[PDB]
Amino acid sequence: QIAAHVISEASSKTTSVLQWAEKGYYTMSNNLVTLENGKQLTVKRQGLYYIYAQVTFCSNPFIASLCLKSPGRFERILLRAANTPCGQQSIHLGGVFELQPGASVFVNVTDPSQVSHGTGFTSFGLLKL
Amino acid sequence: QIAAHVISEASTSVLQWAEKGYYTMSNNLVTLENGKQLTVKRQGLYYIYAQVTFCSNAPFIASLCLKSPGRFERILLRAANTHSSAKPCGQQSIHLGGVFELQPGASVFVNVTDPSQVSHGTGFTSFGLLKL
Amino acid sequence: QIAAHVISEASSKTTSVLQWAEKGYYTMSNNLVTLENGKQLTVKRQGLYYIYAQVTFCASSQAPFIASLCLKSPGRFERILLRAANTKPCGQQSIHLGGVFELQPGASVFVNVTDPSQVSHGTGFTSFGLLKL
Ligand SMILES: O=C(NCc1cccc(-c2ccccc2)c1)c1cc(-c2cc(C(=O)N[C@@H](C(=O)O)C3CCCCC3)nc(C(=O)N3CCC[C@@H]3Cn3cccc3)c2)cc(C(=O)N2CCC[C@@H]2CN2CCCC2)n1
Ligand SMILES: *[C@@H]1O[C@H](CO)[C@@H](O)[C@H](O)[C@H]1NC(C)=O
Ligand SMILES: *[C@@H]1O[C@H](CO)[C@@H](O)[C@H](O)[C@H]1NC(C)=O
Ligand SMILES: *[C@H]1O[C@H](CO)[C@@H](O)[C@H](O)[C@H]1NC(C)=O
Repeated sequence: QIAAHVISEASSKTTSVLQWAEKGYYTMSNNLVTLENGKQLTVKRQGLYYIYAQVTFCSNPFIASLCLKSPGRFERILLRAANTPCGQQSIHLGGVFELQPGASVFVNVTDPSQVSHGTGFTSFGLLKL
Repeated sequence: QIAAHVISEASTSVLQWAEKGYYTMSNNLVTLENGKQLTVKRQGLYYIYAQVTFCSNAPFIASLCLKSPGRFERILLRAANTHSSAKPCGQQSIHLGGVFELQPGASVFVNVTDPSQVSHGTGFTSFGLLKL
Repeated sequence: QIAAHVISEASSKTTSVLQWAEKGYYTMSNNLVTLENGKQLTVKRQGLYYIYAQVTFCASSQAPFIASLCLKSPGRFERILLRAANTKPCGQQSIHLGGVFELQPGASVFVNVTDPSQVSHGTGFTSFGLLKL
């Protein structure tokens, strides 16, 4: 069975792209999915994947985005959710998408500083169907 | 494995969907009828989901509905948003999901109170299911 | 495949715990999940479940409306897994709680609220379910 579940970490850099860590409660033994550069999940096998994120952030429009990338292919949106305590809320994204070997999915946000990083807060993962 | 993911269509309180872009229609055991209804072919257990985004500019209500063959339609799920009021447009995403048992020929679709407020920009609004 | 979907029923402002029924278009896939005492979803088998609920709602202050997903586990005290807290008439709003959790044999989950009187019970507005992964 092919699945990764990965957890948020403060990005350090500039971008809208969230940075993730292999801090999960499961061991992706397989390698059929990998976390590259703490930014993206890259799969090795072609398939129908259920892909998800949860993004927890502080308020005071906020948009999370699940995107798809591949060598030779500009980034492309798969999913987007908008939202309008410390104002704290959650965006959840999830869907089925067909993925090819080498493909990567990643998450990006309008404001990375607003987001809450701990385990239990912001995650991102998938599982092959 | 039987699964569908369908994309919002540039448009009628019942939302339209397109088989275009990064959509998925695993097989002929699921299909999109009239660009409006996901109709399954086999009986079983389905996670069904929907995301509606809208200018939160009475509450906006999105509903998931079921047309079983031989039976009048019923509501499956509904979500309400009270939108004060809430900026220039004030985009909001509303999601509906559940585990439902479906009959051959069963079709689900998604209803909304104000079709003019829904966002069609890429990724914002989508509909699918998968067999469990 | 182990899954549940239950429907809201009205309840007294005497408990904070919400009430559910196997009525209308519900799911109780097999004997390994049940709805106990109109109130808790109880699993016979251990493992990884995705648990979701959606509650729709409308005072002496402007204290938020708050919904809590609770876990009761054999020989354990109850604990809170998730809280959603929200800041007319009436101002109909849906709030969602959900996530994935490792449940022990005979674990029970339920939903707490602030004002059960204000929760909407019209068809499809308030719901509770789970799915073993
Ligand atoms: O948030 C989810 N959606 C976003 C969402 C939420 C709410 C609403 C919506 C929405 C979208 C559109 C419209 C409306 C609403 C979206 C979500 C999360 C997870 C999930 C999360 C995690 C994860 O928190 N994990 C851990 C970690 O690692 O720290 C745990 C944290 C604490 C407990 C133990 C570790 N773990 C797993 C999981 O199963 N994992 C983890 C990695 C491998 C292992 C499985 N495994 C074990 C042995 C071998 C393999 C799965 C799975 C799934 C998932 O599938 N759903 C979601 C429900 C149905 C579907 C079930 N199906 C069946 C096959 C595919 C889809 N949706
Ligand atoms: C969609 O259809 C239902 C059932 O046919 C109807 O009662 C309702 O008014 C509609 N739901 C919404 C949210 O507009
Ligand atoms: C809900 O959860 C527990 C019951 O065990 C309790 O700590 C909390 O006070 C409850 N919430 C409300 C609003 O009563
Ligand atoms: C991040 O990704 C897309 C793809 O390039 C970009 O268009 C968008 O502006 C960014 N996402 C958000 C949520 O701003």
